[PDB]
Amino acid sequence: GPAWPEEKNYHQPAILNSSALRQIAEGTSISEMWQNDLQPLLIERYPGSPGSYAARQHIMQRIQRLQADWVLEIDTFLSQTPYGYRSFSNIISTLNPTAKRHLVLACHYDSKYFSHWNNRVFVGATDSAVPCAMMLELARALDKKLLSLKTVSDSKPDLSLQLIFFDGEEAFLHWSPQDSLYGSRHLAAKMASTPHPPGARGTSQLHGMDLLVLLDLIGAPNPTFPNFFPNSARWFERLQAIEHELHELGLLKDHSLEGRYFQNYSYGGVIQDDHIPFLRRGVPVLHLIPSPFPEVWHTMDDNEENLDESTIDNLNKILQVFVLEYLHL
Ligand SMILES: [Zn+2]
Ligand SMILES: [Zn+2]
Ligand SMILES: [Zn+2]
Ligand SMILES: [Zn+2]
Ligand SMILES: [Zn+2]
Repeated sequence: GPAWPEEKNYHQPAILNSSALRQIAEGTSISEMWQNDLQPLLIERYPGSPGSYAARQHIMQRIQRLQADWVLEIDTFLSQTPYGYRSFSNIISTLNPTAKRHLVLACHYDSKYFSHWNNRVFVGATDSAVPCAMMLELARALDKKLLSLKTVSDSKPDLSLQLIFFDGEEAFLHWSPQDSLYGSRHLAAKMASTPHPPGARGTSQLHGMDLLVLLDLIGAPNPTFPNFFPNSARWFERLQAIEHELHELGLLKDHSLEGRYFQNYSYGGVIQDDHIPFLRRGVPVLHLIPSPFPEVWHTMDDNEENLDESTIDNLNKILQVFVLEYLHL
């Protein structure tokens, strides 16, 4: 009904039991993600570079090989930058494009532009090659479950899944209102002015975004994710509960509840990131960015060598469980 944009306010998860939690933990592979999804992305890939094209092709190819009915769209646009007009390309991967509601996971796939120093190149391992690879691994690990979302004569889902890989999150020169968030600013405005579902008189694609889960700066040891917003606080609590359950079942590695990732801790300030253009239009956001930022932030040391594989593996399991429970799969 025309209250369908309010359904997100009443939506509850379908909780997984212990057996299912073990199955999900066993179904993801950090080493396969590392070799097949993460390492091809550990390249210079600022917007418009050859590496940006190679990264986009890799992301699309890894989604395209899956059995689930992903619809891939490239959102290419022109923007002014400190280096003049440039082209950018957001990547969107949607299951059930005409379903009214989607849970949305997102990160940025560009890497910040820097000069090279003594044969060193910035590859943004935490920022955000690892979030990209986590999203690809979730699509792979959950592929057989997500296949059941596919629209047939028997069933068409109200609620499905979408992935967004933003281009141009980073400033080209100096972080500023004109030099930042190129892809997310563009895509939020575009979705805000696109009727959804097709044929709708008065609702946009933005109204169908149940929840935007934004991964950024993930892969360093001991991350702490604050609970940022009152309208996603209850979903933050579900992340806490999932971390705690997986912990008690012995399904996490190198993990203590004293140093857990999702603490009883909120953050009143603003973190400027790709969620802001969505947040400012009323989309609920779960912002999975650590506070403080990793010490390697925007340095040449944000590389593969300094990633913490167990932390990523643990967060893969938590995120996959969260997504299945949200979608009732
Ligand atoms: Zn566009
Ligand atoms: Zn370069
Ligand atoms: Zn960054
Ligand atoms: Zn306990
Ligand atoms: Zn261990």
